[PDB]
Amino acid sequence: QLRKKTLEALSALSNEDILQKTERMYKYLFSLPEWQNAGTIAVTISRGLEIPTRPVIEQAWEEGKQVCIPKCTKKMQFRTYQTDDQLETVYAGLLEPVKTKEVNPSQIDLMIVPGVCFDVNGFRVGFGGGYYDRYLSEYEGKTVSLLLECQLFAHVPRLPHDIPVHKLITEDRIISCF
Amino acid sequence: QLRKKTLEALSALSNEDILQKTERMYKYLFSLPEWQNAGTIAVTISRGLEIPTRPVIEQAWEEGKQVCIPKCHPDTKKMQFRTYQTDDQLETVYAGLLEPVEKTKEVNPSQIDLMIVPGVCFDVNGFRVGFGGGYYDRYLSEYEGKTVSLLLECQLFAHVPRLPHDIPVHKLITEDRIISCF
Amino acid sequence: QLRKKTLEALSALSNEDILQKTERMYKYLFSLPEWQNAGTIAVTISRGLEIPTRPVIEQAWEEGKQVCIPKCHPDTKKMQFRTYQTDDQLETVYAGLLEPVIKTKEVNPSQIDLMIVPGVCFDVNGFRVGFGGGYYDRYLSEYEGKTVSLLLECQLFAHVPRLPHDIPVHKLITEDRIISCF
Repeated sequence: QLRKKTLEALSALSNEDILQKTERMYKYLFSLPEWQNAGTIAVTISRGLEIPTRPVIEQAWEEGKQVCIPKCTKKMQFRTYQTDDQLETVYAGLLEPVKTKEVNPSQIDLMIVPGVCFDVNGFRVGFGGGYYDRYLSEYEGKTVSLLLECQLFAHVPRLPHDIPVHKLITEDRIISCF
Repeated sequence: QLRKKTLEALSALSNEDILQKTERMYKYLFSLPEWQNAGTIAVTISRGLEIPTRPVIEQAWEEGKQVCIPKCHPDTKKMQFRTYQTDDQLETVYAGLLEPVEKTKEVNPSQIDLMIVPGVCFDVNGFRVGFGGGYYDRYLSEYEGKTVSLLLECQLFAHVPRLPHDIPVHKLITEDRIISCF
Repeated sequence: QLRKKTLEALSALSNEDILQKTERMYKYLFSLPEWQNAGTIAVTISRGLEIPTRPVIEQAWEEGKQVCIPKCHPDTKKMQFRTYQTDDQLETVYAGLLEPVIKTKEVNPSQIDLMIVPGVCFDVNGFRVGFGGGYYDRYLSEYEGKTVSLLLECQLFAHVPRLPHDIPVHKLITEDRIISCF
């Protein structure tokens, strides 16, 4: 029940805490070569207790690189997301991001992967969807996951199809693996 | 199998978790009569993910207790504890920048009240998975005094390989429970 | 002596920074003739604030090179390098949760091609400040092979308190440059 133990951990954190912990997280993210040399980064739109991603998309758009959000039938496809002066509105769950652009995996250079629970070896507890569990076996680029330390555990229920994320960045440090 | 699990477990912990848990761990150890009364202590210089033993040494000298660390023989499985004179360079030592130097007149097992025993894995029965070379396996068999082990809950297991002529540690101190297997 | 400074300067370095610096040191090392041409390499298992050696052992093996680590004796300045076979638990060893299993297969000096010499304080002349044992100051005196020592700039000093006795290493190598000693 790692899903339960985390919901509690994340729930205990105050808006100030999360906002203060994620700052140092983005710091690490952006300080990686994988972020600097990335011309196209893939990412989801944060929600609830999911790590906030707005500062990521905004940063990317500020450095000219292109960003594509997911649009997930256990099949998931990524499509470019042109800069809009209403990203805030979108994160407020008051607008949809709006195609012929079926952006192939090979064209994206960095994959920011979402998750609920993580392992020290890159394994994760999905949201129940099952998309990021299969899209990774189709992907072969650089993958990373931003998460709080209260989301990181010793071991996570593995599956004969589970593919680990390459890097794990937290508010305290950063971790490598496969 | 177990050694590896304890690696992932100890790695998964944040620096805050560790700092926290080990803090209550030390309080427990310092609240015990065997420690309160111990006038000379045996302990090792921790490293890596091993439970940090710096505060155990500092607290000792702070209470005017003797402190002796282990001097292992890479020769055989023979080990011997030597008195360790209070050192202002303890910090420098626990950082790998200084090897702790009265190497004369060895400290006999009898002259050692308490003895913090380090280990990688432990079962609730006081049995443990050493670092290898089983230096303690034979030392403990010739030691009669009190023996307590500091460790985190993720180092504890239902059971570990116990091959005859293995002696369990009398006390286990973790982040939660305080096992006293006799 | 002034190794206190090295302690402060080292422990002050951005944790994430040491990783980046050690990298450049590694690249400098691996593209070296004295390295690519060495069959057997002497190195040590690093710890604490010392320079991380894992990448060096891991790389030595990946290029099918022999690797030997020390197993120096106590109360004496006797150090003898012994072969260390590819260890899939290498990470467990660096975590301090498993002593490196090596058994005794002595490797004489003339059998060592390249030797990574550990140190806390260095000077541009290849002179170093050991950890205290004085094993290297005694081993290097009778080693006629190549010697290289990796280190962060905050370890290198314009000059290190020497004494009329043991020799300095042949080549220094930091995160900024490589220094050949006369």
